[PDB]
Amino acid sequence: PADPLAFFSSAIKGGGGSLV
Amino acid sequence: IKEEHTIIQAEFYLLPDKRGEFMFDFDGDEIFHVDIEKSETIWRLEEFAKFASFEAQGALANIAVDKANLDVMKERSANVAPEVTVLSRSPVNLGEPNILICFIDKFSPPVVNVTWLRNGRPVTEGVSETVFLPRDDHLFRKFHYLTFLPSTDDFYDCEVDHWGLEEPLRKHWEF
Amino acid sequence: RPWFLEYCKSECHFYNGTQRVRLLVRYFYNLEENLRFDSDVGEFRAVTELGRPDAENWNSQPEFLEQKRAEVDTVCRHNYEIFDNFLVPRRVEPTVTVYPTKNLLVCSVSDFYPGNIEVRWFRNGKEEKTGIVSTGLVRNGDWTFQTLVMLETVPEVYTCQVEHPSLTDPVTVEWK
Amino acid sequence: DPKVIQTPRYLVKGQGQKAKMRCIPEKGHPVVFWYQQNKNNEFKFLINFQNQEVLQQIDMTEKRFSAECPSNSPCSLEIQSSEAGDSALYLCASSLNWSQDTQYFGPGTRLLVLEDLKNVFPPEVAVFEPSEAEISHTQKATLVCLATGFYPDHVELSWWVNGKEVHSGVCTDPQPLKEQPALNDSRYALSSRLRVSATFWQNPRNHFRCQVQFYGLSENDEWTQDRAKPVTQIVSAEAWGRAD
Amino acid sequence: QVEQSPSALSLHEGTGSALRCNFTTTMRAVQWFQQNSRGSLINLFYLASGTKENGRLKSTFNSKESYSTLHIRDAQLEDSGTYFCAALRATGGNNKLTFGQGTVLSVIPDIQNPDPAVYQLRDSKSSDKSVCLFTDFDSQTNVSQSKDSDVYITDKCVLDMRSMDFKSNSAVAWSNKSDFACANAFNNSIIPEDTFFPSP
Ligand SMILES: *[C@@H]1O[C@H](CO[C@@H]2O[C@@H](C)[C@@H](O)[C@@H](O)[C@@H]2O)[C@@H](O[C@@H]2O[C@H](CO)[C@@H](O)[C@H](O)[C@H]2NC(C)=O)[C@H](O[C@@H]2O[C@@H](C)[C@@H](O)[C@@H](O)[C@@H]2O)[C@H]1NC(C)=O
Ligand SMILES: *[C@@H]1O[C@H](CO)[C@@H](O)[C@H](O)[C@H]1NC(C)=O
Ligand SMILES: *[C@@H]1O[C@H](CO)[C@@H](O)[C@H](O)[C@H]1NC(C)=O
Ligand SMILES: *[C@@H]1O[C@H](CO)[C@@H](O)[C@H](O)[C@H]1NC(C)=O
Repeated sequence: PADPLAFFSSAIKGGGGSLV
Repeated sequence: IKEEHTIIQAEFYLLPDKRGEFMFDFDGDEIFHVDIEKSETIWRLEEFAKFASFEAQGALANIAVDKANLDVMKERSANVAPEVTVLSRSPVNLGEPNILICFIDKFSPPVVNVTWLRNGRPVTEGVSETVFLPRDDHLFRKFHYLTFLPSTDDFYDCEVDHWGLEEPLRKHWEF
Repeated sequence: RPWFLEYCKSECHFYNGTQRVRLLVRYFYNLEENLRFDSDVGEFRAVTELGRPDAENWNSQPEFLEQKRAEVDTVCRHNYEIFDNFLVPRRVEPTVTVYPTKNLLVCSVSDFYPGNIEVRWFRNGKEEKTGIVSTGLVRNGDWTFQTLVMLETVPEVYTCQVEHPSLTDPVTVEWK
Repeated sequence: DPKVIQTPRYLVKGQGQKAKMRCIPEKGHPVVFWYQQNKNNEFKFLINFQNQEVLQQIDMTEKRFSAECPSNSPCSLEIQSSEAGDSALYLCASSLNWSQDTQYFGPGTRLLVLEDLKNVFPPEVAVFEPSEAEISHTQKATLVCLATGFYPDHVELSWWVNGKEVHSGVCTDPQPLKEQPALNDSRYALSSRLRVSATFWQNPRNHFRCQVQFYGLSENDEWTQDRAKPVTQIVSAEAWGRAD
Repeated sequence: QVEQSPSALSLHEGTGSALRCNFTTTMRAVQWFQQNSRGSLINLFYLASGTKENGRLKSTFNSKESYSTLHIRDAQLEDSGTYFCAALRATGGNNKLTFGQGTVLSVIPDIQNPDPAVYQLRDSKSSDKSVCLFTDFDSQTNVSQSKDSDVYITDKCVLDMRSMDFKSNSAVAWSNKSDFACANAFNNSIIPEDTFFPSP
């Protein structure tokens, strides 16, 4: 009985912004 | 008594290589990584599998999200040469099986070409490899391995190629 | 040769097991750390201007932050309890060897875990805290450590003592 | 508030027919989910999207389903060969984030897959005027609507007073009753009541209409029988006020 | 896996109760829904920790003990429906909500001035067809389904004349032919003794 690991689910980042 | 530890989940997506990775770190050592193309959990030490498990498809999703985020990061906005150290895993005794460690360190992007050399020719057998491991900073490190039988006749080289190098370097090792 | 890298390291920091936990999520693009989430802050904070759009975006979303702040518990402490069964109590006993070089007495301590270790050179039963040359703690990358603690003297009974969490009593190897 | 649109509300198909369902996620939501809800309130995840790209799906979805979330078109889920075990409420959910915040569900598509469509019947609707006894005893007036002889139970009943849909003073039966419980494919019946004041019913100019939306066959579906093609249709029954 | 309780709940109008969900593993966050008569899931709460309050509803979620609750106070008619809890498995690879078994909640309408009666309603478009209406009975009374299989009896339903702040229960009974009468319509069930039976 091996215990399932939890993990970090990645997040969506949006566009619409620009830098020089 | 005091237990101080640092568990790290480390994932990335790289262009134009189109390659992603996903791994867990424990106090500097790899716990496991997910083979993205095969969607399977690969433990660093086999014994680990009796204690824990990871649903590999979870990592595939993250890489898909990271891949999309990378395009966002590209729209929104040099190379670092590696340090290569070649050492033995255990004290070297003639006739006693050992392992050479090729330690690639402090580099980016996470892509290298390592070629073990015994007596000036490549070795494809008894060679092991790690995924790209995390550092405290923004750079990567990597372990390459070669099983060998110590003798006074042989000399070994570890040839490491990276985009941060004008020329592939080779670190030498002999008894 | 251009390349692009989206790099994220979510770090669980345990200052004493699950008694004190700090979550640190670090976002990297190319060679630059741009965004962080410190559980001691409770929100995202840009490290560079490239990470600011993501901070302002995610910090304006209550449910996002709520889920993030809970990950100290739902991910960090969850995984620690599991790893506490085999990773934390992992013990590998060191192999100790003494051999002369060039004089230079070499104490080789090999294949041990965890990294917490203490190696001392003795001269006739008295500790020698001078002339010591070491390679320091060396990580083999396969959950074992090695180190070379060398003494730089010309010899009657030299002794290398090694203390380690895997040992109930200090291991001693002498060199006459 | 986020609103998710799903069409059609109900859907009936014969075994082997394709079953397409459409969904429109909340504006600005890049992530879309699909779930199955059966009669036992069991929920089963089918597939999720990040914009146009399928990210995750179970084995059944890859083999038997065809999902899509393109621009220029609403999201869709389609069963290539409908089986009886596919009958469920197919829910569509959208989210602002991948896994970090609330999923908002649409009205869902109640799919029913039958062996064939030989026993599909529209409803017959009749309105029943208030009794004089009720009007004098309570000074209120109840109208009853009866939708009968339809199959399957894919109907929506609504009341209309003077051309406008009303919601106050109304209740419809939570579920249709079988006209003959012994039969597997028994046609259904459904009652509903609309109660108004006496003085409102006692006005010849007041018009009361009971409308039953019936979901059935389309023009695309093939019909090779004698009686009328039991297509999607609205059946109504009317009544005017009486001063008496 | 998710365990929800109770399976069903009948709450008097204006009273309160609580639903619970135990989780067998670690959840990132919990969602609470109300699935109404239409079948559309209404969002009630999203919480990854602590307690949230929304009108007459209240919800608590504790990640460590792996359980969540939902409190309902001052029950109204519109509170009816099936309540679901749903969560994300923090150990789950598939990004999805895992749902609970569900709590079917029924709200018993409070009838203040009962006036049990059975009326006869004629068809507007025909002269032969008619239905029977058992109405204004208080919520205590149950409407048993017919046994004749030639006569049809619907279950009780509550309507709300909102403008008059009025509520009433009713059940409809009809039959094709011909021995059937309204005085014998709802006698497979127990109707009040003081039920008003008009004389047609
Ligand atoms: C460090 O934390 C200990 C408890 O942490 C437990 O063990 C970890 C490995 C981790 O899994 C965590 O989640 C666990 O809860 C402290 O507790 C001591 O534990 C012993 C038995 O385990 C108990 O008898 C002591 O009463 C308890 N003391 C306290 C203050 O809680 C450590 O405390 C140390 O140990 C004591 C004996 C005492 O000397 C105290 O001053 C010490 O700090 C924690 N130590 C430190 C340095 O933070
Ligand atoms: C790596 O090096 C070997 C020999 O040095 C060569 O054959 C191979 O093509 C190289 N691969 C890449 C990707 O540079
Ligand atoms: C949840 O756990 C508590 C305590 O063990 C128990 O009393 C309760 O019945 C459980 N609920 C369900 C739905 O199993
Ligand atoms: C009505 O029926 C319910 C079950 O549907 C039962 O629990 C309740 O006691 C009944 N009430 C009366 C007054 O018989």
